[PDB]
Amino acid sequence: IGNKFRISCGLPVGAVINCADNSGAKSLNMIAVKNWKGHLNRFPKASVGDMVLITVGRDGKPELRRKVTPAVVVRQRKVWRRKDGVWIYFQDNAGVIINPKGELKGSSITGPVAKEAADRWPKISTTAECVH
Amino acid sequence: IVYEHTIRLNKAVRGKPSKKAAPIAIRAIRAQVEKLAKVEDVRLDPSVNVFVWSRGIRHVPRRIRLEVRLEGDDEHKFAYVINKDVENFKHLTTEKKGSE
Amino acid sequence: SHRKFSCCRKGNLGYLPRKRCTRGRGRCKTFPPDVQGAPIHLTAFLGYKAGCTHVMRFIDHRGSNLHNRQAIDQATIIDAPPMICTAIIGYAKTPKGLRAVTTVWAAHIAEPAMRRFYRNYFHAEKTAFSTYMKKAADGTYIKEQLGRLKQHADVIRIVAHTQPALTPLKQKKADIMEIQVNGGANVAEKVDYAYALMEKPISIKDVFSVGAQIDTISITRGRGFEGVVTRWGVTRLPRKTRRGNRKVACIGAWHPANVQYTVARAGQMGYFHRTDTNKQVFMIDTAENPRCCTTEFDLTDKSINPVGGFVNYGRVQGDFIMIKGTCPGPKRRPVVMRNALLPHRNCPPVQLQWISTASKFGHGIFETVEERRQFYAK
Amino acid sequence: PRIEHCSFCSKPVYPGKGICFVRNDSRVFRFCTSKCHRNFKMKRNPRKVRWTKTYRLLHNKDM
RNA sequence: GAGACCACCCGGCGCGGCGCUCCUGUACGGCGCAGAGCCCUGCGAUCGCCUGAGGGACGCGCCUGCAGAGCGCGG
RNA sequence: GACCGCAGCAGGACUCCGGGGUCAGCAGCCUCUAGCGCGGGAGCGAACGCGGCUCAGGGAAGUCGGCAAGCCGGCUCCGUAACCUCGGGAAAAGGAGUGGCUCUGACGGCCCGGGUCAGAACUGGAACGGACGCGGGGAUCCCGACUGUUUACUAGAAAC
Repeated sequence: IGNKFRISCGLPVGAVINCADNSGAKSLNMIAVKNWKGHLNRFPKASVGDMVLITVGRDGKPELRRKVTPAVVVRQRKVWRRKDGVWIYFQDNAGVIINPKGELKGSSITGPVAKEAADRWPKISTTAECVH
Repeated sequence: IVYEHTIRLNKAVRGKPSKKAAPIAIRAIRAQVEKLAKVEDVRLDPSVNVFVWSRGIRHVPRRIRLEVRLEGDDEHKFAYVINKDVENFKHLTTEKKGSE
Repeated sequence: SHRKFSCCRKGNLGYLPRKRCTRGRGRCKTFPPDVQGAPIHLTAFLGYKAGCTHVMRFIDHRGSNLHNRQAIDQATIIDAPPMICTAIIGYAKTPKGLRAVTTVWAAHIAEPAMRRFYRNYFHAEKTAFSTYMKKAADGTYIKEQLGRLKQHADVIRIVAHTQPALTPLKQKKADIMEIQVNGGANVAEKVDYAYALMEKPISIKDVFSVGAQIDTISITRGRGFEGVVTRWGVTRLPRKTRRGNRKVACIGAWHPANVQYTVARAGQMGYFHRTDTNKQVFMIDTAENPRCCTTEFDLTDKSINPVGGFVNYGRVQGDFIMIKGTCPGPKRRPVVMRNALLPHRNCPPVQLQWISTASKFGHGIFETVEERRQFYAK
Repeated sequence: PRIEHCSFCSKPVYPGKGICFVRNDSRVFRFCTSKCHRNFKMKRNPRKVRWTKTYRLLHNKDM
């Protein structure tokens, strides 16, 4: 929803990001990023607020694993620069499983969630406890 | 005519490999006296050599004060540089002790 | 065969040949379109890059997420010691192309401009415009020559000299630029306007206005002989490769039998004339004003000078122009600023909430010496 | 201008300078410099580094 | 500010001082009824004060000191 | 330091005597004695090489293959699985401690010796095998039981 200002992409493909929702998945492996055109040799990259195609890790509930699932990264360890000049980074890299339509697969989003993720996806914004 | 000048050897080895610091420092002392002396011949007392090598070939003192006399005759005027040990290198600048 | 996977060329062939700029300073080359209907305006002005800074800004860009929101941007201060006009050059439009039709020099040429003429002023004989000063002085000769320009010239230019005494650098010799005069109803009016500016100072405030966008021209920062990986952008090859990985691997096919000019080769990177474009003029002011860069929110006098001085540049005593972002060149390098040839249509309006006078030497937290003194107090 | 202080150093971060960390406790930790941040990430105590206002408070030099 | 060498750009330069600003993190030493304790006025890792100290700087501003523009070569 | 390889050839030559400190050490790392300054020097501090470091966030997605590098490691103390020819596996895995000072116990001989092992306090930017030395680990599959040996100089193997 809206237009996303470019933010530094800290999570390449092959990254494992934590789950911030009570879906029953603990670790999400980034298979790919939505809306990526490629250049020869360039792995797909992703940042806060970007939909990523993930697969649930073996630690996750059996129903969730063995299938590609869409999710949005909400926390990124790499620091990024907002237009106002704020440089912000998070303690961990985390994601919430969400359908491309925007339905969250989880009742609650635990922990802090980035402002950019919250503006782009409306359901994440209501659910998130804090938008720091 | 006894010139009294300080030289920062730390500034001399800036740009050169640490292993050859003290030899580079000695050359700088000859060259920087030549600019002050205005005569080419510079002879450094062995005391100047001991001071530059007090802390090894890599960590020459940051500053040294030298009292240089221009005694010479028959056109071969030479400068004899000695080492003056100073507690403070604070307000220290050229201090020529008279002339002739 | 074929590249198999499609990948673009690395580098712009337009920017070849990549040689150190032989021209001394960035040249204006082409000048803005005349228009033929505006208040007569000079189109360019030389500057010395002073430094870069942070500017808090309020954005009025409708349709953008930044609308009604604050932003911080890189600014680039270009020191602008006031220039003085020393001559007027007229150019006929000939079939071959614009060709000069004689220049009329000032009756009195300043020592900085004369210093440019010689390699060593002290050892030179100062024999410049010696018989010219006698031919003029009365000034009847100057008017007669100006009249020849009025009939034989279609493009009028003003020669101008920077005074480097009022700039922190050690250039001492002046820099001469032909600044074009544009917009007047007719060539006779243009040379009349030029005579009024002759032997008198020109300031950036007159040439460029806040909110306009200018094109900055200068020689780039020089890196010396660089490798293909840094110079053209190629990949560092696998680290299991003998004879090095910092080299383009294959520089051509069997045929053509010769290396093509397209292929990336190692050479000089840097010191290249480059023109940047449409950098908005955030603020034109003089450092003499104590409150020159003050804004309502800081409540401090806030002159342009950072605490501790600009880094690798000095006093910036006189007027300055601040441009959005960056301009080509290192600090202490001449940069020709020229009115934009193709300005960006949807540029926001510039309203600066805050400017940073915090020391750029190191990391600064105090924006005034008094402010740092107050913190350390005892 | 609007100003924030380091969560560790307690010196006013000037606008456009500094890095903000969002901790898992949902607490923003604003840091003036990389040094302000590195001391916190090594959990080195704020009250044993003298330049910090916390140690200035403990000495009672600045409180 | 430019560089393999050259060239380029600038020139009475530079050296080493002094302020300013910044980096690190509170200098030696002296003082204490600090100090776990031990033992004789002795010992002691440390801690507090003099001290956001001292030390350093290749960025700035200045000279306050020495200096610094070849009848060198060519035209 | 003169032998032998065409050389004043980072090539190869058998013995004997072997100090101090840190240490389990004849290890590494500095040193006493004794030797000694090696087919030359100056500058500059490009590319590129050759050795060496560091790198945000991710982490093998790189590659024929995790090649190379990185991790691990000393000591003490817990805690150790399947499997097994019952010997092993096993240092499995997986952890916790470690510095300096100030003490307090143990241990002999007949007031005199050892300096190792425990147990405390107290202190330090949230540090201690602070250099150095010094396994990454697990789950399998195929061959060959094993320690051995092998194409001087492109195969060290499942071959002998």
